[PDB]
Amino acid sequence: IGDEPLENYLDTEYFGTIGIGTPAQDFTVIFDTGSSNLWVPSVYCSSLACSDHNQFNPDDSSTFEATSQELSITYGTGSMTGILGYDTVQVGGISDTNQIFGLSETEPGSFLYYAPFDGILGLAYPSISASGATPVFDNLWDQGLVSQDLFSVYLSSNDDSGSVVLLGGIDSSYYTGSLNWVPVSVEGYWQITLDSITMDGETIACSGGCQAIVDTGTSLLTGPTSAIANIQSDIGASENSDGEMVISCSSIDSLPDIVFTINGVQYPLSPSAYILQDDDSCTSGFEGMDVPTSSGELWILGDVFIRQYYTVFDRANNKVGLAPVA
Repeated sequence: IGDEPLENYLDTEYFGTIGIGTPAQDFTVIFDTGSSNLWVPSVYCSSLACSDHNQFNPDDSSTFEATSQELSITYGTGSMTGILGYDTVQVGGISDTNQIFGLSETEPGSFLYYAPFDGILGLAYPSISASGATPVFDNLWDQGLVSQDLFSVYLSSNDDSGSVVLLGGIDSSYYTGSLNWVPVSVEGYWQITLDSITMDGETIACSGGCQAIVDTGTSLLTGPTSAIANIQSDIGASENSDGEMVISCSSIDSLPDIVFTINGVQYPLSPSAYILQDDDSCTSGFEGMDVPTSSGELWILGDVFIRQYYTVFDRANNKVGLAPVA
């Protein structure tokens, strides 16, 4: 059972420390269940985002094995160009050997520059892995470094400590009730079939069923522009002087619960969960973002949601187990 602590940064981003090479060079990376590749900056990249963070140095690693493969990835936030190579990665107490990861050469963009993390570590299916690059967890399994072919995730709240990624294991102390399993509709992302999104009994979106993915790499609960407008209007969201979705803080106590129905079970969201705030202003936890797929306009169960529900990713039964957090 592997244990990997995640640092909660402003309830918006969750990263952790991994080590690469011999000796081990440290990097903070985001554990993305919406990605499948692992990559960190390197001394070959001269971009501003790279000079801005830790750069991996091949020359100072004795267990490093170079490759002749180009790598490229485009995220909803930024892009990256690199090269591939083998070395030992250390994730949550485990020595992930012969692991193939990427070395940036170009991390263009403003976003990667202000980000606090050096890189990203994908936990999704190898299907969506650029360059056919064997993802980390898949490599941990193949080499029998984890007892079970699954892992669970727990995210803290209110900038707290405790966020953890359990590799090859489940831990009852994080949840209450019984885990309700949900089958994965399409293997690539951790995609699932939503049945509806209601509020006060009336269906306010995804009426008739729709697709969604459980993404830890996204802060807000995302959905098609169209549908989110309605939702926003229902909770009281408004476009202010700074292009943001704000709502009268005090309205929280008033506002009702928005319910998500997954696989026939009801998983509600408290006005305290789908509404982010500080001791100043309260922002809407929702964000409209069209994500075209062969199936349709995709929904994204981001951090807003995952904070309320301990989540298990079962690569053996290809399911997603959920249960209200502890």
